[PDB]
Amino acid sequence: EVNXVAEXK
Amino acid sequence: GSFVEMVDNLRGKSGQGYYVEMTVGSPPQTLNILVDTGSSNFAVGAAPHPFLHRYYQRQLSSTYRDLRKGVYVPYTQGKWEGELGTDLVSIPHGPNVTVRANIAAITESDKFFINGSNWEGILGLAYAEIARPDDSLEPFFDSLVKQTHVPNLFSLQLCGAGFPLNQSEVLASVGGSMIIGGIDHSLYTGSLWYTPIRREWYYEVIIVRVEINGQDLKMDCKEYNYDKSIVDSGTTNLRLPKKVFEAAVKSIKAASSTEKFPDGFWLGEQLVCWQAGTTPWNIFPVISLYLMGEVTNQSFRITILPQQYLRPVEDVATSQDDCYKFAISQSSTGTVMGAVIMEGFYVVFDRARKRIGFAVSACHVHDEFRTAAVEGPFVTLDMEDCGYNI
Ligand SMILES: [Cl-]
Repeated sequence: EVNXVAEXK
Repeated sequence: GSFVEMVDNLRGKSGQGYYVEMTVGSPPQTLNILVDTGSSNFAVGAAPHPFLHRYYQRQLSSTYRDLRKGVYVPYTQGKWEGELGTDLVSIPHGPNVTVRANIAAITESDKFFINGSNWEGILGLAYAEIARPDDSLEPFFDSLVKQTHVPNLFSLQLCGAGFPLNQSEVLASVGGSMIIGGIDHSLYTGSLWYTPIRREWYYEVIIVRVEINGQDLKMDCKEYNYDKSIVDSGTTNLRLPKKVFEAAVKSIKAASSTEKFPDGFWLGEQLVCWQAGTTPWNIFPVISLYLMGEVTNQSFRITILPQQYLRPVEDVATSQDDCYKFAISQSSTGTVMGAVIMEGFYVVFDRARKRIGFAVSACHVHDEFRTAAVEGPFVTLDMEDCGYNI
């Protein structure tokens, strides 16, 4: 699985 | 539209992402780079690492310029940190132009690089608003467009094999095409249907309606874009917000509840297997996403087959079988149209006119019965209201 950029972290 | 040099220039798999080959520095060092519309940072491994067969060595680029600033990017899963700098970049199977670009030398990674994924870097194709450390850090595409005559548009044809792929086979197979500054007429059939980009940050769209086999899920459409809906080539599944996830799953269970399945299957934790050739496609529903169109009150729809949302995976045991993992998952951050969706379509990121086009992929995976589609126009009302607002 890929899951690419987060809000805030 | 005819860009023969760039056809077939990607490699990869929905599971580990699609990559294009780039080069960097003088003299130039080749790296495989993951194409990612879901972020806006151009970054490369700049130090050794278990999984990396090669990496950027700044110390050997006469044209590298250190920017003496650290950066930290956290993705949905995986994160890294590096040092910022610039250097000259090219794409061998892209346009013959060189461009000075911001590059992050990745020095620490965590759950970022994948074992035998074959890529060593990431190319964030989205907009500056989501660049870290901030929006003044100009994204690669922006620079390409500012410094050369390439038009402000690119298109992606992500191609699924239909079956599991080795590392050897990924390297040798064609994984798709990234057409830069253009649209190639041969990669799609039918017509391009555009949806507006709600806001230049992620590639954000509004989904107005959702159908499973034509049966509306009957939800306040605001629920489908809670709190955004984005197109992202670096996300494997179609990911969906909790309320919608459960609703959707329920529906599919119903549509193929001629078979009840392991509960861990839907939560993506388990495979399902059928004998070679005997995969019951026809028993599985199609999904339709209606997307806000160009004119007021006008929308269009796109339709994916089970071939799209059931990922083929190699069963280490039996191996003469046909196994799949369920590629639709829950999300606590809005909808994501991942690669599993896109491998149905030629997708056009028309940055210059703030819109995203869809068409049927000439290379899409289909049975002798159904096929994926991009149909329109439909008439839906007060679409703006489906947009969610903070
Ligand atoms: Cl220069």
